[PDB]
Amino acid sequence: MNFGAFSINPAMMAAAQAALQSSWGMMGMLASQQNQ
Amino acid sequence: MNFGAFSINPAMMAAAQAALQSSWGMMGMLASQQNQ
Amino acid sequence: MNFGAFSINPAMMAAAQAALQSSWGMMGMLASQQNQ
Amino acid sequence: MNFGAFSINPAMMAAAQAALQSSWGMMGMLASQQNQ
Amino acid sequence: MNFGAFSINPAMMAAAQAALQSSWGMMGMLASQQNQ
Amino acid sequence: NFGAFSINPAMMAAAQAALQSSWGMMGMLASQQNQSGPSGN
Amino acid sequence: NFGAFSINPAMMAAAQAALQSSWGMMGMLASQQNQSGPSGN
Amino acid sequence: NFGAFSINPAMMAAAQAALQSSWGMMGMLASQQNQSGPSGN
Amino acid sequence: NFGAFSINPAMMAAAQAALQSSWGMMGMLASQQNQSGPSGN
Amino acid sequence: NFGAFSINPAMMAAAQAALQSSWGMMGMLASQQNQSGPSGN
Repeated sequence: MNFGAFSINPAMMAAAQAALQSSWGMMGMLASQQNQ
Repeated sequence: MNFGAFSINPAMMAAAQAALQSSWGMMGMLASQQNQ
Repeated sequence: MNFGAFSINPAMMAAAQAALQSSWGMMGMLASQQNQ
Repeated sequence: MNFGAFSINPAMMAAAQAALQSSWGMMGMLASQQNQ
Repeated sequence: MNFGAFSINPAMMAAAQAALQSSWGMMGMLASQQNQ
Repeated sequence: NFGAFSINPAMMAAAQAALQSSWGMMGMLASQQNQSGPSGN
Repeated sequence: NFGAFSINPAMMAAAQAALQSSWGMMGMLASQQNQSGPSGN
Repeated sequence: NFGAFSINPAMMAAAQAALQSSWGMMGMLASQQNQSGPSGN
Repeated sequence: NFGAFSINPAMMAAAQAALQSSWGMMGMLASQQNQSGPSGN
Repeated sequence: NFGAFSINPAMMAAAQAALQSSWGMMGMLASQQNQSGPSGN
């Protein structure tokens, strides 16, 4: 009856002369409850 | 009956001569409740 | 019957000669309740 | 019957010779209640 | 029957020789209640 | 350097009726925000 | 350098009726955000 | 350098009726975000 | 350099009825994000 | 350099009825993200 945790946690890091770029296409949940 | 936590937590970091750029396309939840 | 927490928490950081730019396309929730 | 928290909390930081610019396309909730 | 909190809290910071500029495209809620 | 769009909503009520229809956050936008990185200490 | 779109929603109620229909976050957008990296210490 | 799309939702209620229909996060977008890497210490 | 699409949802209620129908995160997008690597220390 | 698609959902309720139907994360996307490697120390 209870779902729980829905976590999307995107995080980026880089260091020490590194290079870092990105682009997200699509991201998301899609969730549902039934009871009868 | 209770959903829970819906968390999107995007975070960016970089250091020490790094480079960092980004662009998000689409992001979001899509959620629903039924009871009968 | 109770949803819970709907959290979008985007945050940006960078340090120490870093570079940081971004642009978001689309962001948002899309949520719903039914009971019958 | 009760939704909960609808939080968008965008925040920006950078330090120590960093550079930081951004532009948001679209942002927002889209939410709904039904009971019958 | 009760919604809850609808929070958009955009905040900007930067320090220590940093640079910081931005421009928002669109921002806002879009929310609704039904009961029958 | 954009295009075009057209919006004609038809909303009518009737006997013992009500419709609410809050809507609309729409258009097009363009962004010029390039930059160049800083230099050494 | 975009295209085109068309939106005609038909919403009608009737006897003992109500419709709410909150909608709309729509269009097109374009991004120029290139950069060049920093240099040494 | 995009295309085209068309959206005509038909929503009608009736006796002792309600429909809610929250919807819409839609369009097209384009991205220019190239860069060049930094140099030595 | 895209194509095309068409969306016509038909949603109708009736006696003692309700439909909710939250939907829509849709379109097309394109990405230019190439780069060149950094150099030595 | 894409194609095409068409989406017509038919959703109707009836007496003592409800349908919810949350849906939609759809389209096409293209990626330009090549790079060149760094050099020596």
